[PDB]
Amino acid sequence: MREKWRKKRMRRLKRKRRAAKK
Amino acid sequence: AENINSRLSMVMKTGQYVLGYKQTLKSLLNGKAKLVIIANNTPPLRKSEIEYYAMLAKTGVHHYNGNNIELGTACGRLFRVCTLAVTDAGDSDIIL
Amino acid sequence: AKRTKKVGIVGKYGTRYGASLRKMAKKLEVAQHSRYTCSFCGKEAMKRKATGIWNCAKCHKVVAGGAYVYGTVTAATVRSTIRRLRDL
Amino acid sequence: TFKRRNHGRNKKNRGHVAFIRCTNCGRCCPKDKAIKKFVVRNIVEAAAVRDIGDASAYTQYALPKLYHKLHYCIACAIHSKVVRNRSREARRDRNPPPR
Amino acid sequence: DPFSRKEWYDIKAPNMFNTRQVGKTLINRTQGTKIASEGLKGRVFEVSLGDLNNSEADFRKFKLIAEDVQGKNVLTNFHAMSMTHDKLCSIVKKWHTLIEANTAVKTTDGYTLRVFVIAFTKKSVNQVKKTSYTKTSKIRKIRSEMIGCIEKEVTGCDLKEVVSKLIPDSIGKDIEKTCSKLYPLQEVYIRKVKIIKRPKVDLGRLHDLH
Amino acid sequence: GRGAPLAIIAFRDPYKYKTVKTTVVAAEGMHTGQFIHCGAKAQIQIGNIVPVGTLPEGTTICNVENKSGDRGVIARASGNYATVIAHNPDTKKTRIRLPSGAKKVVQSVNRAMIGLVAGGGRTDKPLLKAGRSYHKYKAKRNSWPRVRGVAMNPVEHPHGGGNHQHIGHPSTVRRDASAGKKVGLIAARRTGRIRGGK
Amino acid sequence: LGPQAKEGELIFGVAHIFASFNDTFVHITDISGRETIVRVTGGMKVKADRDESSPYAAMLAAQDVADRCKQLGINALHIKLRATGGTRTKTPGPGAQSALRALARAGMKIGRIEDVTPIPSDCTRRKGGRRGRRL
RNA sequence: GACAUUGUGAAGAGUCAGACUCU
RNA sequence: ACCGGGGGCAUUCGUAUCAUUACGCGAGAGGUGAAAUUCGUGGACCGUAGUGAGACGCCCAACAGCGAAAGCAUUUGCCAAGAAUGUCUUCAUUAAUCAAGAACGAAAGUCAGAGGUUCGAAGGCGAUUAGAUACCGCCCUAGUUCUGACCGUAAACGAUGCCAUCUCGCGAUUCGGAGGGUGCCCUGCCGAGGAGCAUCCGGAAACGAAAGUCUUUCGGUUCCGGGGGUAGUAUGGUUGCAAAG
Repeated sequence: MREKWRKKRMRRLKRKRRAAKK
Repeated sequence: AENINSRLSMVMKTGQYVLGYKQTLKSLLNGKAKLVIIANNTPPLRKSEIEYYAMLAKTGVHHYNGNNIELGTACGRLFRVCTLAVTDAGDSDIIL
Repeated sequence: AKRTKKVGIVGKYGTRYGASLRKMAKKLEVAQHSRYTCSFCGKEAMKRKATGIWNCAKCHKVVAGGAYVYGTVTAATVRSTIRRLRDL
Repeated sequence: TFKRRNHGRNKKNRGHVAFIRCTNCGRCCPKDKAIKKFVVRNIVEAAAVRDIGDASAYTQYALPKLYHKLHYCIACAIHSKVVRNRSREARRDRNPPPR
Repeated sequence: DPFSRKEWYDIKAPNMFNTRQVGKTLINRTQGTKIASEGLKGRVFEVSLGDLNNSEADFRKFKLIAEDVQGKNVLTNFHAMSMTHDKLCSIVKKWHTLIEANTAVKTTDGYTLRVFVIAFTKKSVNQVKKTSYTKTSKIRKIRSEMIGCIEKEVTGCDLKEVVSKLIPDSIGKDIEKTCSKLYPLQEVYIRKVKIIKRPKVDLGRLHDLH
Repeated sequence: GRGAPLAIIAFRDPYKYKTVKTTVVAAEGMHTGQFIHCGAKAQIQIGNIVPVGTLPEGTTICNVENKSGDRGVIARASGNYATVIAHNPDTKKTRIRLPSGAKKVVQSVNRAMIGLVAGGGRTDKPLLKAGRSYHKYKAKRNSWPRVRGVAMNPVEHPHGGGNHQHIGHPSTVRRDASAGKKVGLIAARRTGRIRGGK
Repeated sequence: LGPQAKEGELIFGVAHIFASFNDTFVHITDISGRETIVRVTGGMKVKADRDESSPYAAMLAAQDVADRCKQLGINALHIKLRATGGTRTKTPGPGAQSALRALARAGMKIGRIEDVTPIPSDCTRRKGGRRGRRL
């Protein structure tokens, strides 16, 4: 539960980047 | 079940047979039909007619455990056989 | 040559009604326009005449089946249950 | 560092083992890993067997027993002291302790 | 006092059991449309074979269902049988294979009884091997043999005879002596018996039973 | 106008030299040239019409008779069926499960056809076009297209009118409302999306 | 009030002793079990909720029930021990032994004692999560 | 809801003194 | 009289949970470290007997078995498949590993249709706390179950690729065989597994009968690593309904 939350954070950031680029 | 398929294959390889309703009737009438194999999906009237001919000719009727597609496949043909008559068992023990 | 990559028979609808609706209709359209093996004559000649009615081109038998399929899973299960009860 | 040769379980020749719910905490633990104990005890405590016998309505009545197969997960087992931590050498000892 | 309305009745077990006196029940005295006899008809009482026949087989329990009331006597009949949880728990052992079977068998009287049988593999006399397992095919064969033996024993007789055979558990010993040809069985009991289908109550037959 | 195919079946008149033709919704699997046996002594076969008292629990039936002699009134839509839940010989009754999930008690002599109604799965293909719905209702009755009440004027609908298209009053109306007012969710026990089983 | 005793016959009720870790029931019925002579729970005898299951509460309830049974003429009790069972703990609570010993001391004869905790052939999912109760 | 259409029998309770009322 | 929780389809049974019916009881029940939210005289909780739904197959159950792995456990019926063992049966190099390519692939998740018992993300309350968007308790929605499709990822672990061969001792264990004695026992019995403790050598060590037979390096073959982050991120490509791979 330390790097898994980093993965979750990065996934949220990637989702936001996808929404912005779209 | 599994034995009848092997006996039928042996009959086809070595024996003599006629595939089809009309040839089966002719063979039954002229009395050279040792056995008559009949598919399970054959029309009921045709089934009764074949059985009556067999009873008249004193020959055995075997109700194959399959439809005409499977009977043709057992005979080794790429078409459908709904009735056949073996007239010479050849090197097989199909009659017994 | 394969004319359509994925749309298939539903290509008659062009770009209308939505991708998901067209996909949902594709399965049933293919099923209702396909040919089925007739359990009586054994030939692949069962074709839908109207919703629920299927005609065999060879033996001329008319069967009551599904709306878009020759037979339905529920009907198959009911037939199996009746056969099992008959056997035992 | 690998603490145990068996990796804390009893799983050999096996891919997956169904789990059990710990008697105390309720946590899911693999059956091989969970610590099991078979407890057979008198239905009445040793301090009241005599009272029940003297109050018995029969000349000779055999007092029944309670049989319980308890499964504990590692945490609750250690907390309840069903098992204890052992020295590095004593860890390999597999014989059950004297009762 | 709310207990002033209760009348006390005596439960009467049928004649398969030596001790025909079971115990004392109670019910509100008849009032308006509520009849004590009709309220009692349908009750179930759990008794021990230790309290019925005084045999060493105390662990066996019998359920008796009240079908008729005469005076202050509630005449009961067999309703179900089950072993005791303590006996079953003591029976279950590790390193031994447990064989369980159950079958629905029909009496000549119109009852269908579901009988549940339990058995265990036995250690031989001179056995060093700790475990007492066996091949699962042998387990299947033993289960089939147990089912067939139960069928042969029960079918052909009626409720009275089956209850008489259950009282000493003759079926258990017959199993332990016959099915042992494959793997010597130990501690075979008729774990339970329940009534699936029963005929309409026959008061004449119940009276003969009482 | 009907999604289930009809079966024309010919029977022999027992009392005169004549044949009688019957029209009934076909059960799936029924075919031309088949023999259908109707009566108390008919066996358990698809298409047979028998009293519900002779069927085992869990049997699937259609064309169930609500009352003995009404000639089949229940489970007649395509792909629908009822199930035989339970029997009671003492009262000579049977409990059955209807397509809507309701449970209903009928006399054991009520007749039903063994099997389910043919043409099932009809309402899985979308009617992608409005013309499809037009043709659908052209063969049934005048019930289409459907105009929203909020789109009307207050003279024709309780929901009509307003500078915004809004109902203005609760859509749930009581059972005993008058003829011109009973519009919306009539005697609704609840509203909103169903979360859970119901 | 009560049945007729044939000069020393043991009149038997059945005492269901449901001893959970939160409360204890001692509940007396007839052999059929469909009629209740008397029942008392630890919560009826103690005030604080923390000690509804205490041995003191169990023994007080047992004494009251024994008094009532002796009043009504019941002199023997078939015991039916019970825990929460089901998916919960199978071990009887701390009030079971106190209630049993209290009845024995009050003077009721003790018949057959049996444990009737409900045991499943297999269960629905237990209460806590897959990580259990973390406290 | 009441009255009339509305008839023929049982069981329980309550009123009375064989009737009424109810369920 | 093969062996096996290997797979699939039907089917039988089991208590338990919940709901509910009938009867009795009489004021608490539930829950906690303590409480409260909550349920309860409309008579709950508790008893005895039923009824209905869905889920799950306790105990037996193991350093036991099967499967390529993921995984697999109530009875019975049917279908196809398979290991080891036995073989003085047959073919005769047909083999090992494998870019690209393909099947399967826990749980969660997505789509559609049935089911909705239990539990239960999210949500809402009662607690605890300085706060408590948590741990604890109560009520629960998606989900958890089945059918038909998607995704293709797990500490998918033995953190050890596969094939062949050599190097030690002991006694146990599953299956089959051989020889004796009476299902069990015996044969320092033979193979095939799955392990354990006496262990050459190896290793930074922990430790490993392989992680040994390697500066005395060299049996065949596939994949992968090159100080720590940036970062499995940006961009491009591709698959996917989406999540994302």
